[PDB]
Amino acid sequence: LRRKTRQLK
Amino acid sequence: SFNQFVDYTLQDIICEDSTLILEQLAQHTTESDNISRKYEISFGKIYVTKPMVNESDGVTHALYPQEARLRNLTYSSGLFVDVKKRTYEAIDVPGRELKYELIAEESEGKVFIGRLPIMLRSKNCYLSEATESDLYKLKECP
Amino acid sequence: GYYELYRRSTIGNSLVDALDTLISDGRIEASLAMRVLETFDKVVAETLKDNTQSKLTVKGNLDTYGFCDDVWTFIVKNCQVTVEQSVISVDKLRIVACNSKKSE
Amino acid sequence: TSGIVPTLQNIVATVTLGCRLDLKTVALHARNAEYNPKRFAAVIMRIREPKTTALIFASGKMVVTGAKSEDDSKLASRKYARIIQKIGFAAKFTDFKIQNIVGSCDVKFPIRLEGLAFSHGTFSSYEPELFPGLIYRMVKPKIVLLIFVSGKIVLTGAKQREEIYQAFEAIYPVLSEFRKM
Amino acid sequence: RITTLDETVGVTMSHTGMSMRSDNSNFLKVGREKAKSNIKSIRMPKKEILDYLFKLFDEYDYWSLKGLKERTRQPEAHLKECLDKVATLVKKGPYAFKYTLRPEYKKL
Amino acid sequence: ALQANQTDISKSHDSSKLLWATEYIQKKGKPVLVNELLDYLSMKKDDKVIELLK
Amino acid sequence: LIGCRRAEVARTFKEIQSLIHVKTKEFGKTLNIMKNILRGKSEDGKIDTDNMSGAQNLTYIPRFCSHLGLPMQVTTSAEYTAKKCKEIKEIAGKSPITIAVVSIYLNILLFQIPITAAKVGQTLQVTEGTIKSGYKILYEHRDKLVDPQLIANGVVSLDNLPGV
Amino acid sequence: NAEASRVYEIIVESVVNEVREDFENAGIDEQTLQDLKNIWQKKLTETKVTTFSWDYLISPDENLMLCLYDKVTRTKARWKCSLKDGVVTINRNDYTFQKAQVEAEWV
Amino acid sequence: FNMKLAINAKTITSGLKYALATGNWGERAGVSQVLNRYTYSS
Repeated sequence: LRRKTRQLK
Repeated sequence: SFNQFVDYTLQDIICEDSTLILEQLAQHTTESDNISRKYEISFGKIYVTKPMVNESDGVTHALYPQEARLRNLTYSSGLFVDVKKRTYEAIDVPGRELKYELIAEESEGKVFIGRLPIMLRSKNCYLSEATESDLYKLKECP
Repeated sequence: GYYELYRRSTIGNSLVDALDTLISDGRIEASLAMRVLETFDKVVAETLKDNTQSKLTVKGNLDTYGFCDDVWTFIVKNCQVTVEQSVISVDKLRIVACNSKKSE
Repeated sequence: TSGIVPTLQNIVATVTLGCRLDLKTVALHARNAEYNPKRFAAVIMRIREPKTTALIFASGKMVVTGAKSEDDSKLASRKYARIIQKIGFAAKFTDFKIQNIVGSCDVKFPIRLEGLAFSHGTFSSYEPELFPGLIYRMVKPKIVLLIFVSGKIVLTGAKQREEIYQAFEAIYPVLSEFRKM
Repeated sequence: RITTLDETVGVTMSHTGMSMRSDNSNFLKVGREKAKSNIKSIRMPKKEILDYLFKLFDEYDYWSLKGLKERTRQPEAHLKECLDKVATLVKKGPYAFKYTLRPEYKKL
Repeated sequence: ALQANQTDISKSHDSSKLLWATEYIQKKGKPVLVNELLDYLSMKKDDKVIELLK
Repeated sequence: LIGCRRAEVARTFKEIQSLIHVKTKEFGKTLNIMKNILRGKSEDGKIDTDNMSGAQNLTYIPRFCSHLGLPMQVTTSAEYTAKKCKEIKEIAGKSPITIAVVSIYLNILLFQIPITAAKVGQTLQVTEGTIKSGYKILYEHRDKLVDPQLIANGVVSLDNLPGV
Repeated sequence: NAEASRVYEIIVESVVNEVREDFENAGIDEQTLQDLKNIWQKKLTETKVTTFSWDYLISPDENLMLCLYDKVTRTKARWKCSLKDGVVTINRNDYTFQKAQVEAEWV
Repeated sequence: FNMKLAINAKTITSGLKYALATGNWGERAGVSQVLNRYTYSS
């Protein structure tokens, strides 16, 4: 499972 | 130098990282929860008020340089920026690129972001538009 | 699933008599009759939701109320019923109601 | 001293039966019952002659409320047990104890709530932005009194007639000292 | 150039800090979105749910706790007693933290 | 109501049937013959559960 | 909330609730409990004064007026009217916010500032009907709710206040 | 009531039209549909309900209403019920309503 | 989500005030000095 909270530039 | 910074630099600085996007991935746990949400905060134009001071009781009034010196206050003005808030969501079909779509949630509004000290006799200062007689009235030395 | 309360109404009671009378004659299967009742609720429910617009109100004094299995049951005595115009006097009125939100 | 006897408005009493009851059976066999296990784990029952409400639990515990008198509450509780007995379940009257009595009265003059909250800062608790009535927590007897600007006093917490009367007598002198204007 | 607000400073600052005005925005109201859904359920007696579980196990041989509460829609307290009495949970295996029917009844 | 509350042993699966038998067995101080079981579950002929019990 | 009260810069329950997401019921019960604990240690181990009184509506007026941008002259009149507003029994039992808000509204029309009631109640989050409703009761005692010096000087006249 | 008769005609029409598929599954003859339609209609007109085109315990002639309730509340002596999409029979007269309001006082 | 709390205005205000009240330009030394007022030429 992913981090369920990702920031994209 | 200060006039240039207040007039142009402040807008430029905000326009560098004005956009923040938070990605909420699909988090595949069940077929009933397969929507991916995207929340974005965008900073618009910045606004600067005249010098002012906030007191303990919560009353805010214009502050003049003479009053600031006596009360050990700070001669500063407020900074406000228009913030545009949007959110996009899409159906996360497995093994395919997503197409984020506006979900009819777009709100707009000024948000305080701190106080900028104002140099005396600047474009934003109260004494720039004051004549010789006006300066005498405000107890300031020409 | 749809509630079976409608079978107690005049239309429902008439259907039961019609189907049961044919059952005694042996021209209709008992299981087949049940299928008709299941479809009776669907058609009755469908038309009621879309093909009615009248409104009536009743005012009176409650004599007995009850609730169980998401089915309310009130009994209003000496009440006046008005439709859309003309009031109707009822000595004893029994109320049977089911949950508006269908239980799937 | 006061010259006006407070009028009881609500009596909360707890009774036990000592036997297990089937709420659904009572609900289906009782004229006025409301059993909704989804929301609450008891069947609500009411009767007309005493104008009282009863909460019947599956453990044989009963909570009678709305009775305006102790003798009336006893009659209502007996009737509530009789109704259960008439259904078929084994229900017998047992210890009947009252856990709270509510009374009301009026002094017929305004009160300066600010003064009361200042002088008697310990007993009083004035929060006008939440409730427009001051809260008084009497220490002896231990009874809570609600005092309003309009001169209406609500007494709650007393378990007997003597206690409620004593509280009202003990609060009148202090109450009169803070009359507005 | 940056615009200068000519309105009274007191008015411009009325939307900052501890203000009587309440936010009407629906942005990032995650708690509101999901907290709105909440409902209780009564325990379906063992007389009835005992058959439900075995039919449930016959469908699939590795059944999780979260799905079990959702499918049964019963409190986990009593729901635990039936599950432990009939099934067992393997924690150290590859299918960790998943209840499976005991071999006594599965091997039938 | 109690008479209607009783549930027949026509359960969904044979495994569920064995549970009621075993639950009935453990609540007995001494071993119970088949006849005692037949009074419990509404089935008399030889059942696969009985064979599985052994 | 307690800290603000002790400093004579008190805030209202709604104002604090704007920043901290706490429902009124939990907030109210906690405040009472904490006050008792402070009271308990105050005796065994001052803490409360006249400011400790919940109402203290005089302190709210200056902040509320600032949000509307009224001149300092108007605020001073409101303080006097609010101070004398407690003499009326039919409104003394109302919440302090409404008493101050209604008092502020009376002075706004007294000086004829072009601000409609729809905005006064919007800024202070008070129902417009409540502001209008409170004005009606106050209209019956306008003589006792206006500073004698202001009327004596002639800055404001009682004929500028409409009557329902 | 004209509206009540119109709804009744729709209900009977829907049942016969919809039940045809099930009847063919059971292999029953076509004529049975006419018999079912005929017998049912005579029952409705026989009841003479409306004009047609053709203590403490719990123990036609009785007026009864079967419907659904949206929300019911009470205030200490009064009951308010919001009903919708129901049929009511009073004094041998039948009526239908999209919505209804009940205002009764519990003595 | 509360915008009033998401954006903390004290970060900008304190940061600018601290850098100007004291010489330190972080969060170079002696950048800010108290203006001399002994005489007009000074």
